[PDB]
This record gives sequence, structure tokens and C-alpha cells, in this order.
Amino acid sequence: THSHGLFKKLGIPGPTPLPFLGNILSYHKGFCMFDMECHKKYGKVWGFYDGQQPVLAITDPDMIKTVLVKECYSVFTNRRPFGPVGFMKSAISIAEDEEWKRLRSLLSPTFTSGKLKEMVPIIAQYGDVLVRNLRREAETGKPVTLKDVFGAYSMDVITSTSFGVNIDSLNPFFLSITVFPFLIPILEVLNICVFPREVTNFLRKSVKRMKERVDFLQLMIDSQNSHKALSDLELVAQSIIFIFAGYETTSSVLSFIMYELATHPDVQQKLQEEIDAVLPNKAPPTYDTVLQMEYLDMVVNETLRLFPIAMRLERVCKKDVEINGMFIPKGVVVMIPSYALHRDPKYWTEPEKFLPERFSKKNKDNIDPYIYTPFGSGPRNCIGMRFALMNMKLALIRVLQNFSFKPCKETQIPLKLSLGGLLQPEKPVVLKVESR
Amino acid sequence: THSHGLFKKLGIPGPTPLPFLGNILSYHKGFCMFDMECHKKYGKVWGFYDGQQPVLAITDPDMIKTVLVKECYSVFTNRRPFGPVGFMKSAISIAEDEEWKRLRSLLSPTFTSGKLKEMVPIIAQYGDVLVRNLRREAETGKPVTLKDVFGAYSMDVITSTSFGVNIDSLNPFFLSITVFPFLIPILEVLNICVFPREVTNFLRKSVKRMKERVDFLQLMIDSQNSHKALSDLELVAQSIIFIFAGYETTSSVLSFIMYELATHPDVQQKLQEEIDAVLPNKAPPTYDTVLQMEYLDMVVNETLRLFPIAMRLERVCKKDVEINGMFIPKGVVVMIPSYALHRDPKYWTEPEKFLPERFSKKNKDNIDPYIYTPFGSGPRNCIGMRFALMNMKLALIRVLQNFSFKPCKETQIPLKLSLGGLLQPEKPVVLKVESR
Ligand SMILES: CC(C)(C)OC(=O)N[C@@H](CS[C@@H](Cc1cccc2ccccc12)C(=O)NCc1cccnc1)Cc1cccc2ccccc12
Ligand SMILES: CC(C)(C)OC(=O)N[C@@H](CS[C@@H](Cc1cccc2ccccc12)C(=O)NCc1cccnc1)Cc1cccc2ccccc12
Ligand code: HEM
Ligand code: HEM
Repeated sequence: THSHGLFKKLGIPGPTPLPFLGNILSYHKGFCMFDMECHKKYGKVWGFYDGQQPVLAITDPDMIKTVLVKECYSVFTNRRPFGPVGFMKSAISIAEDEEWKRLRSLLSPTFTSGKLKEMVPIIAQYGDVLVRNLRREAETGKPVTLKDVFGAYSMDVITSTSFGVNIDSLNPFFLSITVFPFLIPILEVLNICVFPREVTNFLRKSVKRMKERVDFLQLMIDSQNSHKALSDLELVAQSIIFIFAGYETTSSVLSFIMYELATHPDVQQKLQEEIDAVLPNKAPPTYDTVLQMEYLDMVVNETLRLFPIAMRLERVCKKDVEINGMFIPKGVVVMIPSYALHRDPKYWTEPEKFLPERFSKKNKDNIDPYIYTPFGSGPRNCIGMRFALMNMKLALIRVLQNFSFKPCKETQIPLKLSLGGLLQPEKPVVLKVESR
Repeated sequence: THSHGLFKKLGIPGPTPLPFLGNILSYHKGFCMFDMECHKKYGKVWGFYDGQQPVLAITDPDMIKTVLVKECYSVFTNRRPFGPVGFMKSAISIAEDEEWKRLRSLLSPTFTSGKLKEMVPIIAQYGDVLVRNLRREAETGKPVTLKDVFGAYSMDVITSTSFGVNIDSLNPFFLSITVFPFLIPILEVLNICVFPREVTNFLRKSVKRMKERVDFLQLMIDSQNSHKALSDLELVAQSIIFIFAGYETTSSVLSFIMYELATHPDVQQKLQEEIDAVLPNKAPPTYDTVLQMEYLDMVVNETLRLFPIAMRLERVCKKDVEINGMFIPKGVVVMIPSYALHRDPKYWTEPEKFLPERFSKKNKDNIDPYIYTPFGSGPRNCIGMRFALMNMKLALIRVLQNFSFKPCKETQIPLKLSLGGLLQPEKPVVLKVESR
């Protein structure tokens, strides 16, 4: 624990680290509470230790823009390593430096405006499965688990948009990794993975069994026809990454939104009127009608403020720099506390209140893009942003065109956040559903 | 690799060990071929190294009886450790010394003659599910996968006999452990288990959800009313052990038997006649009618000779001894090569031929019980022997009372054994089924 002297030397403040553990015992309220409390206790900049790993928090918009954008390629190219990963080191969200630049370049036209447009008339089928599955679980007095039917929809979107598989989807130790990150090399030589070898072996062969537009796999197969050419396993590993995000992020966010709509009935009505004015007669939403719904966008934007599911953004400082008058020595992890900045009263009036009008064009400009960052920023931001927003908005239009949402006896009010690792709710979201 | 001098010193012969790996590269033909070849090359006694771990093979019946029986409690009490195990160190097949003696004593009356008898009229229901599931997959030209419908039956026997759950069941790195057994302590502090924490968490709570004769769980719950008293988690971990054996061993053996019957049509007819003489009119088999069928027993006995699914028996020598005129120093693993002894021509004429008459009472006596040992011997033998035999025999009577079994184009003839770890076949067993 010789490394625990770094921040005292640099004159950067923070909580005093315990030997070996660093500051990790403070994760007992979750990343988010620790960050918020640190943000209060110390200010625009502070430091702590994940084990022996020094981590510097920054909250200055300029500094954040310097890290996330200005010096991305040169200094702050990669994220904190987190093995053992195996054959998935070749996945874009994990790869680094030159190998990452290769994959970012190769996989970016997958997510264009125009390819997303080709995906709309296809994403459109499973909202109608989603509604008919909601019909059954609503025609009778029986509260619904959103993450069940949102996940089943998110999955149906994934299998389709990623492989063409059109299915009706009714058919804990990481802590030791920070105290023992020296044990990651060890688990790598033991073939131990954070997956099982079965889910991936399922797909390693499944990919070659189809077989053989517009799913991500074809899009990537087409790109194998500046840099080199995507290889076969490299493509399987990207599939797995895409499947993670589009299933768990999409449906989890969709649950925070139905919760907010159900606990704020005015905002639900105001939005149901908009959907009916743009799409009268319950007209099927399209790419452009979706981008036309402003209140819908404000709802989505404000929900991501309260529940930024990344919570933090992170870049490893790959060599001594002096960003914005501050020396940052190589190997430090630079961290942006999204959740805490999103709930910072120095930028957001009533920051725990769910107030979509913050994102009205009347007020959307008093909002610093390096304070509100649910999808990252600069060259390593969420490659899947536009798809994610489109994917979700398509769900809400078709669901709010048919149903209204009420709190139950079991509805957790107020929603506790996962005190643990990922930004989920404690009890699952359950509401009453009713048909218009 | 200072430990690799042990067998040269003791003047005990064997294959020369490579540094660090020991003799493990020889597992490329599988345990069995290495043992058979060692048995030939060197004789009644030889030695090798799993990494730095010295292992002594013995094939003398007296010596085997000394290890397995005479000096079991005193010297040869436990098996080779094989973590990481977690909360399952408390499972009988894994526990050692005093803790094992406690569990062997507490769990033995579960498997009496009389408790097995109470299980017959209950095991009897799922042979009739097995037959009706075989009916559908046979009424039309379509070969059957035995391990599918034998496993589904073995499972239905398990869930019932172990928890009362009556369900119709149509509803790779270990190598590093021997070169790196020093890494087992490491994986233990990382909570890494050979299970997932989900299968067991499934059961840790499931056990307490029922709720609350004659299943194993009740039998064990009753025994919590010389030694101490079985605890709550100790009981969950025994459930998991029982479920392993009774599912995978039972159905795998049942596949070697249907294979032998289908590839030896006389023995299939001779057995079908016996079942019909003891149980005319397809009378439902009972505990006693099953113990009456001698040819059936001979079939089972001979199949376990060709496919002893343990392959080896193993005991750790817990202190210097001199069994049968031979010094054995503490820490050596003593190993009995079942598979190789079962296929040794010095005891078995035509040992690769499937000849049940070796177990006719006319000849069953020319058979040394420390050469043929499919269930172990002495105080640590298979606690589940009588249940296993009963369980399987019940399946064959009801299945051979209705169906006959023929080889297909895809039937692997001759059966290759799993060249890898466990004693399974290479391609799965598939046969034609037909209704009498
Ligand atoms: C243990 C800890 C929480 C510290 O680490 C993670 O367990 N897993 C993060 C890193 S990778 C991935 C998800 C994933 C989970 C479990 C095992 C994996 C094994 C190999 C590769 C990826 C695996 C992923 O990126 N899926 C796309 C995504 C997810 C969320 C939002 N958008 C896109 C997950 C993570 C969370 C928040 C922001 C992230 C930004 C870039 C990369 C990962 C990010
Ligand atoms: C890797 C290697 C092949 C060397 O080790 C094993 O992977 N697993 C043997 C040891 S324990 C168990 C099966 C089991 C598998 C995987 C993970 C486990 C984790 C915790 C506890 C048990 C686990 C078991 O005993 N189930 C009852 C049984 C099985 C077979 C015949 N009768 C009874 C399996 C084994 C094989 C042959 C004979 C055995 C005798 C005593 C104990 C175990 C024996
Ligand atoms: C509500 C949904 C989502 C949210 C809120 C979200 C947010 C984020 C954030 C904050 C990051 C890190 C940005 C940074 O480090 O600067 C990220 C990265 C990433 N996301 Fe998303 N994401 C979502 C959905 C998706 C989807 C649907 C995909 C589909 C492919 C996806 C693919 C990725 C990838 C590939 C990366 C890493 C980019 C790179 O390393 O080059 N995400 N996401
Ligand atoms: C065809 C089926 C089976 C065969 C061939 C078989 C064989 C064996 C063998 C060879 C051993 C090691 C014996 C020794 O070390 O001396 C063993 C141990 C064991 N078996 Fe079985 N077995 C079978 C089924 C079962 C079943 C159904 C159970 C159900 C509970 C079971 C429970 C156990 C236990 C608990 C042990 C360890 C005994 C102890 O350590 O005290 N086995 N088996």
C-alpha cells in the first residue's frame, strides 16, 4: 500500500484509504451515494483508491471535455480493464488503442441514420407482439412485471436486429478483483471467463449456422467485403456485446420510464395526447413520426437524468498529462460521476423531482452537455445511442397508444435504487395496466 | 519438480515425468488407455505424477482390499481433493476424516433395503411415463436418443425420490488444476465455484420451500430429530450430490445397456423372455420380482464391467504405511484402475466381448471382488449402489416389456468411448425402437 500516497502528494483531497482495500468499504451505499457524498465533501475534483488503483473524479465541464474529447486519442483512449475476458478482449467496448480504433471504424456505419431507418419497419413488428402480450396480462386483474415484458420485447428486438431470429419471447465476486486484480492474469490462464463457455459456444457456431439485409450480423458480414478486415470470431464477440446492451439497458430504462409515467399521471396524459396528434387513429409510428414527438423525447431525456444507467464514465490516463492546469500522472483512472452530476443541485433545480420541462426547447439550452451525459461523449461515446433511443421510443408509442399505467399496492413508491453494483431498482417495477 | 524423484527412489517403476506437467500429456488417450497401457508396460504396481502429485497404481487384490477396507479408517480415509468446492465441501462424497464419518453415519439409513422398498411403488410411475414418451418417438420412423429419454426418466426419478417434485421432463479447465493445484486456495477466496451460485441458490431456498415420507429430503429432515445433528445447508449440499449421481450415472449406464442389448439381439431376447416369465401379462414389476430376475442382473453386471463409469478408485494415504510388504509414504494418492482391471485378459477371457454368462451363478464365483468393483468397496463404496441397481432395473423391465431395439445407419458400431474426461460415448447412442 505504497501507492496510497499518490493523492496526498499531488495535494488532491479525498477519503483516507485503508491498507489493501483502498476506499472500497465505502461502496456499501453503492457507487452513487459514495460519489454524491464525495462530490459534496470535497468539490470539483477528488481522489480515492479501488484497492491500490488510484481514481480521480473530475466535475469541471472543460476538464471533462478535455478528457472525453480533446485528448481522447492521445491520452485517454481506453477504459479500466476488468478481466478475465478471454476471446472477448476483441469486443469493441473492451478493446484498446489501435485495435479499438480499428473496430470503432469498422462497426460505425452499422448505426447510421439510414441503417436505423431500414430497421424501423422491422422493429415495428414486436411492439405489436408487446401489446398483445400486454393485452392478456391486463384483460384480467393482475399486476404486470415490466422487466418481464420489456425484456421479452428487448430480446425480440435483439434476436431480429442482430441475427434475423424472429421469436416470441414467451417460448458477487467482482469485489475481489479490485483487491486482487493481480489475479486476473491468473484466471486468464485457467480459461475462467466472466461468461460461461456455453453461451458463447452456443453463438460461435450459431453465427455460422445462419448460414449462409438488415440485421447487425449481415451488416458486419457485408463489411468483410484503411485498416484490415473483420475476422470471424471478432464478429461473434461483437454480437455478444450488442446483445447485452440492447436487452438489459433498453428494458431497464423502459421500466424507469413506465414508473415515472405511472407516478406522474399528468406527464403520462400530456404524452398520450401527443402520440395521438402525430399518429391519429393509432397510426403506426415511423422513423420520422418518432423524431417528431418532442414531449416523448423530453420524457426519455429526463428519465436518463434520474437513472443514468452507466452511472460513471471512465478513461485510463495512458501517460503523464496536464489537462486544464492539473497534472495527472500515468496509470490513474479518470472518472466522471454521471449519476452525481445529474443529481447535482448546482446545475439542476429540484434534482430528485421528475420534471421533463427541463428539456423543453424553452429551457433545453441551460444544460451543459458535459454535465448531462447518459451516452458518454467524444470518440468513445455510446455507438448505440440513436438505435437505443429509437428502439425505446418505438415501444412507448405503441404501448401508450393502447394502455394506461397505475400504481398498485405492491408498487415501490418511492423507487429504491439497487444499493449494489448496477443501476437497477431494488424491488422490480410492478404497475396496474388498463386498456384505453 | 523436486517431487518427481519419489518413485525412482522407492524403486517403483513408471513413465518418466516431464517438469511441471508430470505425466499428464499421456491423458491424450484418456485415463483409461493410459492405465491399460501402464498395466501392460509395468505390471501389478506402477507410479506417475499428476503435475507434482505422485500417484501409485496397485492391482493386487490383497493390496486393494487392504487400502479399500482393512486400513480405510486409519490410513486411506479420503479421496483426492479437487476444489474449488465452496459450501459443498460439506457433501459426503467430498468430506473427509471425522466430518465424513459423521455424514456417512447420518445418511446411510436413507439407503436401506426397507426404504428402497418404499421407493419402488413410487419409482414405478415414471417408467410408465418413460414408455408413453417412447411410444410417441417410435410410432413413427424416427430414431431415438437414449440419453434424452433415459435422462428425462432419471431426472423424474430424482426430483421425486429427492424432493417429491413430480414433473414430466418434456416440460475443460480442470487440466490447469493439476498443473496449478496451488491455485485452488485462490479460487476459494474468489467465491469461484465449480457450480454456478444460481443452481445452488435455486435449491438453497427451494429446499425450505417444501415446505413445510418417502423422498430423500424427508428422510434427511427426519434424521435431524453418537454424533451431532445434520444442519440446514449440510442437507442442501447432500441433495445436490444425490442429484448428480442419480441423473447422469443412471441414464448413462442405461445407454450402455440398451446399446449392448441392441448390438447383441440374442441377449435381448433371452432377457425379454425372463421378464415375461416372472411378470406375465406385463405384470408391474415389484421390489421382489426385480431381485428375482437373474439374467437381468447378469446383463447389468456385465455392462458395468465394460463401462465402469468411475473408471478409477482413489484414496489419499494420510500417513506412512507398509501395506502388504510395500512402503507407501504419506501424501501419495493410491489409485485402483477399475476400467483396466475390468478389461485385463489375465482375469477375463475375451474381455472386450459382451458376455453376460460370466455372471451366471455357474461362473459368478471365478470373479475376484477386488478386480470387479463398479461401486467401490469397503466403508467408502457407493452409498447409492442398491438404489442405482433397482432404479435402472425398474427402467429396463418396463421398457423391454414393450419395445425392442435395433441398430440404425447412425448407430455408432463399435461404440467409441469418450477420449476425454468422463466415461461417456463419443457420438450419442441412437437406435431404432419398435413396439411389441
Ligand atoms: C464488474 C463491472 C461492473 C466493474 O464491469 C462489468 O461487469 N461490465 C461493464 C463492461 S463491458 C459489456 C457488458 C458485459 C457484462 C458481463 C460480462 C462481460 C464479459 C465480456 C464483455 C462484456 C461483458 C458492455 O459494454 N455491453 C454494452 C453496453 C452496456 C451498457 C450500456 N451501453 C452499452 C458494462 C458497462 C456499463 C456501463 C457503461 C459501459 C460502457 C462501455 C462498456 C461497458 C459498459
Ligand atoms: C474434475 C474431476 C473429473 C477430477 O472431478 C469431478 O469433476 N467430480 C467427481 C468428484 S464429486 C460429485 C460430482 C460433482 C461434479 C461437478 C462439480 C461438483 C462440485 C461439488 C461436488 C460434486 C461435484 C459426485 O460424487 N456425485 C455422485 C456420484 C457420481 C458418480 C458415481 N457415483 C456417485 C465425480 C466422481 C466420479 C466417479 C466416482 C466418484 C466417487 C465419489 C465421489 C465422486 C465421484
Ligand atoms: C438506454 C440505452 C443505453 C445507454 C443509456 C447507453 C450508455 C452508454 C454509455 C454511457 C457508454 C460509455 C460512453 C463513454 O464511455 O463515453 C456506452 C458505451 C457503449 N454502448 Fe451504450 N448505452 C445504451 C445502449 C446501447 C446499445 C443498444 C448498444 C447496441 C449496440 C450499445 C453499445 C455500446 C457500445 C458498443 C459502447 C462502447 C463504445 C466504444 O467503446 O467504442 N449501447 N453506452
Ligand atoms: C450406475 C450408477 C452408479 C455407479 C456405477 C456408482 C459408482 C460409484 C463409485 C465407484 C463410487 C466410489 C466408490 C469408492 O470410492 O470406493 C461411488 C461413490 C458414491 N456414490 Fe455412487 N455410483 C452410482 C450411482 C449413485 C447413486 C444413484 C447415488 C445416489 C445417492 C450415489 C451416491 C454416491 C455417493 C454419496 C458416493 C460417495 C460415498 C462416500 O464418499 O461415502 N451413487 N459411486
